[PDB]
Amino acid sequence: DVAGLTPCSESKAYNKLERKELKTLEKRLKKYEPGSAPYLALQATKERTQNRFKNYAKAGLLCGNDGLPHLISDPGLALRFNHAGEVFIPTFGFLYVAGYIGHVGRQYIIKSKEDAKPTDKEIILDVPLALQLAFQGWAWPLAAIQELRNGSLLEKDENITVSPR
Amino acid sequence: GDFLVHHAIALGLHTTTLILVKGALDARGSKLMPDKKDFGYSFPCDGPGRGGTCDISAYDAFYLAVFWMLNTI
Amino acid sequence: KKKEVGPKRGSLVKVLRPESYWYNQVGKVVSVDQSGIRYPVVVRFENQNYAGVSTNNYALDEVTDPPA
Amino acid sequence: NMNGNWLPGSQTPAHLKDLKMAGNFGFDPLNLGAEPEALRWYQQAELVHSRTAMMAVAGILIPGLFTKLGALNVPQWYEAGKVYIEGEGAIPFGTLLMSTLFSYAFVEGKRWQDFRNPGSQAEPGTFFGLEGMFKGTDNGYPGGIFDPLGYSKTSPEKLDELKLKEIKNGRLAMVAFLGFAGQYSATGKGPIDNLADHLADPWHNTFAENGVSVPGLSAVEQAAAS
Amino acid sequence: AGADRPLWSPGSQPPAWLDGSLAGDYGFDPLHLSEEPEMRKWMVQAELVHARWAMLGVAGILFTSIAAKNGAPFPDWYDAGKEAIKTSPAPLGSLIFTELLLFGWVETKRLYDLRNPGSQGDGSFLGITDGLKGKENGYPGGLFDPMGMSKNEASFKEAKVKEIKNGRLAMLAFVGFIAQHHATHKSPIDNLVDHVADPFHVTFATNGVSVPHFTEF
Amino acid sequence: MKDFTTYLSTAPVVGLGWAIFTSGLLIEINRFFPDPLVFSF
Ligand code: CLA
Ligand code: CLA
Ligand code: CLA
Ligand SMILES: CC(/C=C/C=C(C)/C=C/[C@@]12O[C@]1(C)C[C@@H](O)CC2(C)C)=C\C=C\C=C(C)\C=C\C=C(C)\C=C\[C@@]12O[C@]1(C)C[C@@H](O)CC2(C)C
Ligand SMILES: CC(/C=C/C=C(C)/C=C/[C@@]12O[C@]1(C)C[C@@H](O)CC2(C)C)=C\C=C\C=C(C)\C=C\C=C(C)\C=C\[C@@]12O[C@]1(C)C[C@@H](O)CC2(C)C
Ligand SMILES: CCCCCCCCCCCCO[C@H]1O[C@H](CO)[C@@H](O[C@H]2O[C@H](CO)[C@@H](O)[C@H](O)[C@H]2O)[C@H](O)[C@H]1O
Repeated sequence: DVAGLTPCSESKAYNKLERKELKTLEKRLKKYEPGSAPYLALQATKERTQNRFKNYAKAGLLCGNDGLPHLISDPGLALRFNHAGEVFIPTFGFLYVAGYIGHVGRQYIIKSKEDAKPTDKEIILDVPLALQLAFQGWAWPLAAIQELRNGSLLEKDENITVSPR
Repeated sequence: GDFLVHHAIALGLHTTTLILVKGALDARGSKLMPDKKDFGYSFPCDGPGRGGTCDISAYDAFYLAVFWMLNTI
Repeated sequence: KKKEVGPKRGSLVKVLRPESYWYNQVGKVVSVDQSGIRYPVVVRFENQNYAGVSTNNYALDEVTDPPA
Repeated sequence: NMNGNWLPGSQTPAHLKDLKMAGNFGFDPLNLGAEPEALRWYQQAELVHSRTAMMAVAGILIPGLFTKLGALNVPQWYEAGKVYIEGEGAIPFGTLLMSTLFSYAFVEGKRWQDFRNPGSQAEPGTFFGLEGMFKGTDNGYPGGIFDPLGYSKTSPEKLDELKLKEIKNGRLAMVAFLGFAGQYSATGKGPIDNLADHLADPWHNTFAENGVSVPGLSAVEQAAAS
Repeated sequence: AGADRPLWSPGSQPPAWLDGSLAGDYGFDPLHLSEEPEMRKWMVQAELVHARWAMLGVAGILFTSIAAKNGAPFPDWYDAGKEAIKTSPAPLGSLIFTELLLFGWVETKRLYDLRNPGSQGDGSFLGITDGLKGKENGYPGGLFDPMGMSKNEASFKEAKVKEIKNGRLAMLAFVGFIAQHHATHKSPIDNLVDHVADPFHVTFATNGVSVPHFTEF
Repeated sequence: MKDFTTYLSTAPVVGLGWAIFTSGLLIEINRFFPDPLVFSF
């Protein structure tokens, strides 16, 4: 009941939206014979709509004055009101995947800059090396913070090209 | 929707600020144009040399940021 | 002249010229002029500039050993 | 040398090939233990997580086995905290949580201080005159009152054998506790009940028979049975 | 075993990487696969395991179909899995994952013997050193060869040639099984007795499939 | 073959392969888990 938002299970406009979608799906369904492929496709669409409307309920979702679900944003408020999985956990998973991609790219750049003509390796990928680094990045945050600790993650400003003042 | 449009406003402010401070900080020099202080504030370009140098002055950065400010407002 | 005017040929050098494209960058010494010109140290770089060139002439005071 | 190979025919990492380490099997495909100090921190973390694992697994299994036999009447691990909170002389959950968390803060601050500087807890006149026995022997093996029976005061080969046994039962306890959590989340019953179900009906009771562990397997079973 | 050997087509030029040393080397590679030696040994291992499973499956299918024709209550090779899991004490799901569990060990050992030859026979698996050592690339021997007729080089070579030829014939047999079961919806032995009953009429052109009929005139 | 393998080792081919793999993974996830919005089991 936070932010003046009713839960989707106890909401009123949520049910109106569900009935409206089921009504237009049934209106589209009534134009076809029961033993037809469009009938089966529309029945599958109606079943998916009902399952989505049921699964959006009984999960702590809140909607305000329109039946459209709202996402609780602040952690702590989301943690104490069963809304952590709305945005708190998805950004944790996204940060994991984004750090995976960044660490794999960093490892490929560092390992490809060692050999002669690194631009050829950049534009013609070493597929076994890329796949080896792809399956070795499952522990990207530990490795990243350890390179931060030993200083190999950062480059000294004396060795970095600097625009004139 | 109010939160989404406020975040879009924040995007507009941040991008216009980015253009304006890129123009201001690189006004007197840059990697492409180290001697930008000797060419004044409002000069067209340096020609097609070094890959192309159009809209390199801080005045042109301001003139792009006018578009971005118009979009933000 | 005793020894040489500039650094060892083929050795890595770091460019201290601020207006140069390769400021704080490492290049290889191709040749050092012994005549006494203003910029005798010829440095070749792996990464080309916006003009597409990769070699330049620098004086003695704008080249140092690369830090490690 | 090395105790054994986790994957025969695979290239052993260089940092683990010549390493004289207790319980080493070259299982670093991600090369996390490349640095020696990072290897020391990972070794200490493995030791603490292992001791965690065996303490929790023993507390889950032995009272659970006693209750299965009928000698004890304690509940299973997934509701014991719930019933203990609802006791008639029950300390509140927050009080116990913060008190034993503060006690952990004390021991773990001591552990961090003796890791970042070995033997630094033996500073004289610090802990009631008992600080002279707080000096650690090796990485993750403090000794002293942590080993009052003196079982580690033996031959070095016996010490390495004991360390290998400790880390092997520790890793077995990690996978055991992970299995406890996973198959309680899947089946919804105790670990002894799951063992009894696997013993009575091995084919019908497994991880693959339920759609929680592997989604979509029940649909394939229904399609095959149709 | 090379040079003037019978090729896949007379007058063809054999590839440089196909010198006839391998079993069944007829110089047949339009797509230039197995050019690299590592990819060549990968292809040899893949062909060998596909061949062995092809002859195993084809022999099982033929045995079941022959017994079904003779009178044993055996279903067709197609849709046999349904009645199999109907009568199996082991349900599906557990069965496939059980097969994967006792298959992963053998597949891991095969893969790391292919990548590292002789590395399996080091006593790591229950103290087995002389056994589990690959005599050739895709030919382990040892515990998989209890009777030692592969000690002679000539016998080993002719056995390799016979194995790869029967394996390729088994690939063709499995493809034929799938094709004429999709065309006739009958057992392969049923197709065989139909072909030997009326050879001049019962063929691939009279099943209503394969050759389409549009005008019927 | 190795010339063809280096051709597939070029950036657009591996980019197409990655795009196909990621699109197929996301599409099969969305098909077998219809309309995911709330992280619950
Ligand atoms: C459908 C889901 C979805 C999609 C498609 C995107 C798409 C995108 N996100 Mg977003 N994001 C999402 C959900 C999603 N996001 C959610 C749910 C959260 C949590 C609330 C975030 C939080 C987030 C952040 C914080 C950032 C992005 C960024 C990006 C963009 C580039 C990512 C990148 O560079 O490649 C993958 C990543 C790399 C190649 C380099 C790794 C860099 C990552 C961000 C660092 C991760 C480790 C870091 C130390 C953790 C702290 C982060 C720091 C901001 C505090 C891209 C347009 C980035 C962006 O736009 O930058 C301009 C960015 O900084 N996203
Ligand atoms: C994997 C390589 C890699 C890494 C580690 C970084 C890291 C960074 N970039 Mg860069 N970037 C990259 C590739 C990379 N970038 C590419 C390919 C482009 C061209 C599109 C850019 C364009 C770019 C801009 C324009 C900006 C950054 C910025 C940043 C910083 C913010 C973090 C972030 O996610 O930005 C967001 C990054 C992106 C949205 C770029 C994503 C591009 C693709 C989708 C990722 C490529 C992954 C690569 C193919 C993986 C190779 C693996 C290998 C095995 C094949 C950070 C230092 C920002 C900055 O300066 O912050 C301080 C900034 O303004 N980057
Ligand atoms: C950047 C903004 C943004 C954000 C945050 C989202 C987020 C979302 N949208 Mg939207 N969308 C966007 C942009 C965005 N989209 C755009 C630009 C378009 C137009 C092209 C759409 C069009 C669109 C449609 C039409 C639909 C969505 C849907 C969704 C949901 C997808 C969730 C999902 O697939 O399950 C979660 C999926 C995952 C977590 C993927 C798993 C990946 C991890 C890494 C695991 C990897 C798999 C595997 C285990 C890895 C190991 C194996 C591997 C080695 C092979 C989510 C709420 C769908 C929905 O349900 O809406 C609510 C839907 O119907 N969106
Ligand atoms: C401490 C611990 C658990 C402690 C649990 C406790 C106290 C729970 C409390 C209770 O239950 C009791 C006791 C009794 C109940 O009445 C009450 C409750 C409240 C329910 C687990 C550690 C558990 C630790 C685990 C499982 C660690 C696993 C680590 C793995 C798998 C690492 C693998 C790898 O790192 C390698 C080795 C090499 C890399 O290259 C690759 C990867 C894969 C990264
Ligand atoms: C046909 C085949 C492979 C054909 C490959 C060809 C033509 C390749 C040609 C080329 O490469 C060359 C030469 C050279 C290149 O330059 C060009 C190309 C063109 C690329 C493999 C079959 C391979 C066939 C195999 C492995 C068959 C396995 C069968 C099994 C396991 C059976 C199991 C059963 O389950 C069933 C199905 C049903 C149950 O009733 C019974 C049981 C027994 C349970
Ligand atoms: C690319 C990787 C994709 C994921 C791995 C491969 C696919 C594995 C199977 C995925 C689907 C398994 O199905 C599992 O989730 C479905 C998601 O709607 C749910 O499906 C079940 O409930 C739905 C309503 O909620 C009904 O419409 C379905 O008819 C019913 O089967 C069940 O929880 C379970 O059947």
